[PDB]
Amino acid sequence: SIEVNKQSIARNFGVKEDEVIYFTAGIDLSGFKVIYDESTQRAYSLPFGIVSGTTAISLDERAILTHSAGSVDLGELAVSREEYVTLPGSFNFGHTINVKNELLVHDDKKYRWDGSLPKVVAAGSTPDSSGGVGLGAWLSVGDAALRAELNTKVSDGTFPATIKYKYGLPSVIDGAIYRTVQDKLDDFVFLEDFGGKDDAGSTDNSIAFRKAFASGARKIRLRGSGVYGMATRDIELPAKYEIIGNAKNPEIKYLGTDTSFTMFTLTGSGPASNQWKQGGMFRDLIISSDVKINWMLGRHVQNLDYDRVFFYNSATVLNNYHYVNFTRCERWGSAFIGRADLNTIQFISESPKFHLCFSSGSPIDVWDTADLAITKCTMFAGDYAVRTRVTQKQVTAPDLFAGYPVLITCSVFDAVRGHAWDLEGSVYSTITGNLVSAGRDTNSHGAYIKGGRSLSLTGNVFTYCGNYGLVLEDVQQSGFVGNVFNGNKTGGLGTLACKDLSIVGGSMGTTYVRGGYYTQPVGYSDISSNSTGILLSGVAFDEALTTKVYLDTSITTRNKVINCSGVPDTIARGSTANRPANPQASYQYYDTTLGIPIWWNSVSGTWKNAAGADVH
Amino acid sequence: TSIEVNKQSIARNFGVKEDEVIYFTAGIDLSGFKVIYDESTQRAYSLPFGIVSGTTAISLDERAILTHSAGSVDLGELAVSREEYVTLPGSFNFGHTINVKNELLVHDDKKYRWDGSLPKVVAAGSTPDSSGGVGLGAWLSVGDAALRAELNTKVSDGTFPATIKYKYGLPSVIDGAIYRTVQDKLDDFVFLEDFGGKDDAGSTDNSIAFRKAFASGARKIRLRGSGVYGMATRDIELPAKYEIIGNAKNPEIKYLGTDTSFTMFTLTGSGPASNQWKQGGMFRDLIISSDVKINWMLGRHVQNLDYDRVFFYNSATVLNNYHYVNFTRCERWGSAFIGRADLNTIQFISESPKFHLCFSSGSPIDVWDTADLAITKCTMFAGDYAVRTRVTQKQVTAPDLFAGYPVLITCSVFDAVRGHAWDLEGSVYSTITGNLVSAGRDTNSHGAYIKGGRSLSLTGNVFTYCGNYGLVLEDVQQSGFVGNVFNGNKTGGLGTLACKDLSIVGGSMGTTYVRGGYYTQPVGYSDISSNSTGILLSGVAFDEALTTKVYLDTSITTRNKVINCSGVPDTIARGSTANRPANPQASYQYYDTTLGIPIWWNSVSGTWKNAAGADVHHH
Amino acid sequence: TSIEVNKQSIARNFGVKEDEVIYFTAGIDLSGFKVIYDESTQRAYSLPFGIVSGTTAISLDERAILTHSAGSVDLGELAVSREEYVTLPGSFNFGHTINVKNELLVHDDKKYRWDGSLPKVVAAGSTPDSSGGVGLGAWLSVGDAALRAELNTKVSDGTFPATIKYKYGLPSVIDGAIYRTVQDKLDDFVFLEDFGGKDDAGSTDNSIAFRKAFASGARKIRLRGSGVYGMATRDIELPAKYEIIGNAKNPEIKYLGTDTSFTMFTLTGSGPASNQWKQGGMFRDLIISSDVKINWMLGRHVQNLDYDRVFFYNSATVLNNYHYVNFTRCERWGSAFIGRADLNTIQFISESPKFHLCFSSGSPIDVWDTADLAITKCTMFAGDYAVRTRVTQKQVTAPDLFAGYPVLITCSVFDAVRGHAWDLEGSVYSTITGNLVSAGRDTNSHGAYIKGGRSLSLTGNVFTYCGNYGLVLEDVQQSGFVGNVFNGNKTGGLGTLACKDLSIVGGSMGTTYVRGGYYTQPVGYSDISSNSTGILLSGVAFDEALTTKVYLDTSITTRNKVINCSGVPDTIARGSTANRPANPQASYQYYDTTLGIPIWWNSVSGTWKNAAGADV
Ligand SMILES: [Cl-]
Ligand SMILES: [Cl-]
Ligand SMILES: [Cl-]
Ligand SMILES: [Cl-]
Ligand SMILES: [Cl-]
Ligand SMILES: [Cl-]
Ligand SMILES: [Mg+2]
Ligand code: NA
Ligand code: NA
Ligand code: NA
Repeated sequence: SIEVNKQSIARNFGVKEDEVIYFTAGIDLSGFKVIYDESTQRAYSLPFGIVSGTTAISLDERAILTHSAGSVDLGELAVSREEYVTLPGSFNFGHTINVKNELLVHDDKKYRWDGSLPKVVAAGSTPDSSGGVGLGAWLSVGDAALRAELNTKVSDGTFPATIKYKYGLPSVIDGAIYRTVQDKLDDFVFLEDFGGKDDAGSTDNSIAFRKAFASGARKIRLRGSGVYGMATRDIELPAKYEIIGNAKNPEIKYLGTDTSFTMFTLTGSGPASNQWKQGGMFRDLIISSDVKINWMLGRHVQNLDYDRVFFYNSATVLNNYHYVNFTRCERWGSAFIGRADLNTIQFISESPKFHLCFSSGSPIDVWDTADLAITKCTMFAGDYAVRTRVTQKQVTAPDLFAGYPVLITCSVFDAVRGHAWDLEGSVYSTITGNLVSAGRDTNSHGAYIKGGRSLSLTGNVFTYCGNYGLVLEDVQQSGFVGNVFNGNKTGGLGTLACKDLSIVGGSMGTTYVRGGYYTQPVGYSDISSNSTGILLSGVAFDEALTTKVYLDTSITTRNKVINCSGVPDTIARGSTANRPANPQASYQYYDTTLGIPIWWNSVSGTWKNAAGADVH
Repeated sequence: TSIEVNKQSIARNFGVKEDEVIYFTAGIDLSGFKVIYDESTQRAYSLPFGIVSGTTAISLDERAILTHSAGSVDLGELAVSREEYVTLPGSFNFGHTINVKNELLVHDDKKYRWDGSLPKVVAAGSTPDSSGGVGLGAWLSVGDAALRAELNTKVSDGTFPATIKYKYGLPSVIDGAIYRTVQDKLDDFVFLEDFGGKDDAGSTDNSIAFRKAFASGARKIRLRGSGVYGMATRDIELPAKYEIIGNAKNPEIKYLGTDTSFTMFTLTGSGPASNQWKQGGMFRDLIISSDVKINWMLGRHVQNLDYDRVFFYNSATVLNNYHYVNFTRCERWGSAFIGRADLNTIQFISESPKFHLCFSSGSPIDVWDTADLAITKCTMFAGDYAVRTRVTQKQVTAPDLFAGYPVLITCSVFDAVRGHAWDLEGSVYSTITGNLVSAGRDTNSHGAYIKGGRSLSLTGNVFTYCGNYGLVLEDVQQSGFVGNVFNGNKTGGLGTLACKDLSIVGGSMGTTYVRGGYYTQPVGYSDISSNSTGILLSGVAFDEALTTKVYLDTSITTRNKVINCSGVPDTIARGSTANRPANPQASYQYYDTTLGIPIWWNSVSGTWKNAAGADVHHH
Repeated sequence: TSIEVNKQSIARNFGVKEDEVIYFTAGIDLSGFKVIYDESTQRAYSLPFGIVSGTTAISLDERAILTHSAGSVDLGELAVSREEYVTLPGSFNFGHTINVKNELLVHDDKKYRWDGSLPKVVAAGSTPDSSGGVGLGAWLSVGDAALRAELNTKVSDGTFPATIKYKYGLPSVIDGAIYRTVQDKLDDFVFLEDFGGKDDAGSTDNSIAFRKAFASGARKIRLRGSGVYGMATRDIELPAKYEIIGNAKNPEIKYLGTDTSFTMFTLTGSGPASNQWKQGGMFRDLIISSDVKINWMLGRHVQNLDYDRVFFYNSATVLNNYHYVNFTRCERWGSAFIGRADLNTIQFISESPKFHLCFSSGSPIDVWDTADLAITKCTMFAGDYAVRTRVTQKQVTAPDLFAGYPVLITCSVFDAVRGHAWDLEGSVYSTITGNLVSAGRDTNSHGAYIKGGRSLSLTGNVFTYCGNYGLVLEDVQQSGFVGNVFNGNKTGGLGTLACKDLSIVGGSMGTTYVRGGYYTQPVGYSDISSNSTGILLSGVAFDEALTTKVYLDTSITTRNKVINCSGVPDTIARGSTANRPANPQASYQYYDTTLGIPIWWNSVSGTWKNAAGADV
């Protein structure tokens, strides 16, 4: 019966029986709310835009209702009103869609087709394999689909890029732009983002660094407070890295037993300045190893920084390096090794600098390096503190000597087993205001300069050293003013084969201050009596010193003492044959052949005695 | 039976039994049934649970309120609770009346119900917002299309982060941790990118991004990129206490134009007094660059500025009336520091620009009217000069004799500078200690030149391979020069012009022929124009091969005197009988060139005697 | 028939054709039909697609399990997959029995289906959580109301960030990047605000926020705000290796009360030994302040503390038994540093407080029993004094003669201090180089005062316009003073009291009348009480206008001796026969005032000779 069918259709759409009609080519649609196609057995809501007299024309399988007025897609209107038919079966069985309001199930979720009809779906299809999802293709419909899509997006990583973010909302801030939460979160990189974990050896964080750097990331932070094990050697750093610890809590640590293991490399492409790789910063972290390693190897590099780094058994090795700063670092069993033989052009490295560092058992060993500078540092114990060497050495006339400057200022060197300073090839150096107490364990000088030229060593204190406080060997044309040499085992200041040095002011002796000293037996000694041009002026010697000065001050040596306490001013004296050849006017000479003083008279051009008589 | 057929199709619709559907009729017992039908309205509604036997139907209105024996029930309300709805034929656009709570009206392919009082009339061309809004007591959206559109809107319009509650550490419960929003937590940091910044090499004007970020109240601003942030709008005023942080020295803030008068940033106090100086801030870990030479920052009436790990390229820093500025771990290429004080109309002095651990190439430091410039542990290479000081007000009035200010230069290296490494005018109370200077070769200039100096100390420096003298002092007085080395300079080691009361002690002069460069220095110390007085040389170790070790007039009236300088005569007391000193110290020894003998002043006899103790003739 | 009619009604509901609906009857061929009807339960169900011809029906139970000749199918499960549901009468609160997977039961205007064993009896008064829970195998929410409510709860209850998966760089696929959660990524950083901190000027007690933040294990804590964070609970103990980071020096951590005994933070080791010292941390980029004077931090038994770009106001730092502490780029206003060591019951010493690039006004540095205080590149203005050192344990036993410690003061400026710039007691091995001092004018005090000094060097400093002497040395021995300038001081340049064996070399004294302030200095160098010995002046350039250049007893027994100081006579060896030196070097020259002649020593004969060679 048509009446009962119209009636149950009315119940479905929530309308009145009076308001339903069968499509019939020639009816006045006006007034009806729902139309029924008896051929397809589908019902459709009618557009509110229906005027009396508009009569049917043709109603097709696509539910396109052609009437007198114009035409209407009843399927499209049905989607608009969320009035759907869920087809039997599924994408897997396949089916054909003819109307915009037909749904097809895939995996317990429904889809409608937004493209051209009819749409045939072959058996074994999925929405993706049959047009994909989007405007003009498959669009998901309904509860199950929305739930799955939300669960999937939240759980698969895609959600943060779909959330728009703007700084300061809900406040409207002039100039703030829309970004995504993904973008904003990506403003920072932690090692953890690349699988890093401070789990004390379970994770190989070497690979996390490698991957992080390969992504283009440069500034990498450590979240943890524990030990990040490193197990793959020779990770190459990118130019201008910055690795940031969590407030000096976490360690980047090698936990193995291979002393050849190296954590990181930094490598330029060749020896010239345009080939040096730009370094970066390590800060606020511990670099450590249970065995001694060279933790980083830099070759052909410039502008490296380490700030607030704690190094444990981890030596830094650089070869052909240019400007490196260690600031506020703590170095335990962790040497600095600088070389330049890879610089095949000039055979030089430049400016390793240490500021506000503390070191224990951590020597600084630089060869063929210009302008090593150490300022406001404390170095404790170790075999030695500072060593310099020159491996070129062999000069060609008119050059007479090869070497480089160090600058060492207001630093403390204490309880070093050997020399605090073992400086070979020191040229134009300035060494000012330091405290040195070293060498006791090996009966070594506190400081030893072998091969020095044109340098200044000013205002330093050498105390309680294992031999001399300071020994100068093969040093020329250099100044030593205001230095104190106290309580040293064998002597204060010693020279060997030096030439043209000034030793001015300061003081030598023993002051017996609580905390350690020897009774120093010698002040200044030219130990092998073979220096010339050594000038001592104004030095305050402790009267109790057994030997204040040992120095040959005979007339041809050019060695001379003036106003040094407990030592006479050098007197020109000698035999008649050793009278000077070109004396200044009124020159006074004590003639040991005659046993009298004599004076050079420049007008007569003769030596005379005190009574005015010519001698000779 | 048509009633029965209708009852049946309704039972199918609700999933109930056929006999559980009842028509409304006044008086009928409602117990047991599940669904009631209104024959007038032609609507069905689920009945509420628990209608006990005896309850009889009384009335049912167009709003689907059912009245019965034991009370009443809003069947529209019940239907909403069970998500049992009717979608009316219209839309908000054609207009409709809403009579019951479970009727839905379509707006833009989405459904809404009315949560207000009923009936609800809706004129054509209405919307949920125009007809009472959306929320409790008004329109509430219902169903799939609505929820999908609202979620899409929410997620895409920026409001979502503020709705997500966040607490640090969850799901762990951390004592003291508070609830915030994701929005809040994300806003804890500001990147230039948040205000439109982009390192796209000139497409974006990042000057505006800085201006907008600062105006928001942001102070600490980070750069995310590794490329070039182009700057195209001049004179962006910095707030007090900014911090601009680059991405590990990778990105550049760069001027790409051709106007050499462009300036990126200004920092400007409100006047010249200390409580009016604007508090500066920090630039760190980045490159400040320009293709043409510019003054990239101009500070006027400012205090407490820091630059740390900044690489400057063609970018000069210009400050006028400034107080305490630090450059630390900077790399300065073609990038001058220019300090002035004429805007300080109170004292006309600026204070304490300080450089530490810097490397400079072609980047002079040029300060006028500035007290306590300090350079420590720095390297300066090339350039026209490295350090220049000047005093504008060379205007003193007696009893004042001189005007100037101190510099402190310590353990720094100045190398291959084309002119003077140090060009110091008006240098007073300065300390210059432990430095290396090799400068002036390209222009035949002194390594260092002090013109107008008072009461200063220059100690333990090395001047080597300089283009004229290592160091020249002109109009310097009451100053000490101890332990300095002067090696292999073109013309001489140390020179004086019109100086007074200087001590030159120790150190050494000569040439040591070290591989890397030197001249054969022909002169040690020279009083170049023979017009200085009170110049005291003591204990200086001269290379014997020096042609002229000392050039100095040591006659009695000059007060110039030499003692223990190798290869140089000591200044001896000597002269004619007429020139015997008038008030000699006790036992004074004088070589009398008239007599050709030494004589001694005896303070007891009050006479000059020879060595035999006889008085010499003396009127 | 009514069966025909019911089938038609059902067909409309499912959107199928009338002949595609079938009643379950045992034995029927099921193929071809789309919907089946159970006439007993009066429920309809979609049939699964593709039942093959000849598949005959066996049974259909109250669970809607359809058993047939080829197998069985759960039509309830299929209904769920197609979102074809029945909403039961009633609710969880009234109770019900669930028999089929596609039955829904309402609770709180939301629907649930049962995913567990059927049937499921729900007792009256139930809720989903009370009647089995929500999740797989239990209750599962269905539909619009439920989903809306669940979305609102999940965003608002704090659990959402941990549910959102995150990976760095998406949608780009970055090798090595791992999945984390948004919660994890946000938790990478800690602000004080996360623990309730607020810069609301006293309303919030931020002391407690810090306590809670550190108790969580967090170490690096950031301040978001630019205002005042009030602190109201005293003695918050810092963890080891904290880092507190201000917002670019804008915010203040401030005490707003009136109790001068209030202390913000403590850092406390477990005892005096090196393995018991607590590792400190960093404060940076912030203001520490109080309206009344307080000791804002108290450190006891501590090592490795840093303060960088901190502005201190009325806030003294007090450390007792401390080892290595750095203040860099700090501004100190009315904010003393107080260093002590009496809590070190082992050695009674503290070590290496260091100041670099600091500015201070009215903020003295007062350290007792402390080795190696170092001040470099600093400026100190005003205050009662700038730098003070003291020794508590002054008494010594033979062979010790003296107790004290080094200070290192380099290239720093001390100006307009009311009393002494430097008040140094027990100064041993100190190096004081390249400083500028102008102090004491307000109290007629010396610019610098060293009382008890040994084996130290003071080089290349300038002392100008001080309130008495530029520098006074009292009880100083075996020390060097080279290249210093003493200008324009009220009473004198350099003074000594009870000293022994000092060298004073070069530099200059006088007044240069430079605009900006000076006195007319009346005295150069003075041995003020005429009781020092072994004082050696060499090469000092004195202003000719000085009224008294040198005040010093240079008689033969005092070992005091002047050479080449302008305007001062050179010291001549002279005196009575009784005071002739015993056994001096050969040809030593002495003016014998008893005989009124010079005489020369002949070492071999052990006799004095006159200039004619005769014994005297
Ligand atoms: Cl990062
Ligand atoms: Cl690699
Ligand atoms: Cl003569
Ligand atoms: Cl602006
Ligand atoms: Cl006499
Ligand atoms: Cl606590
Ligand atoms: Mg129906
Ligand atoms: Na290796
Ligand atoms: Na307290
Ligand atoms: Na007295």
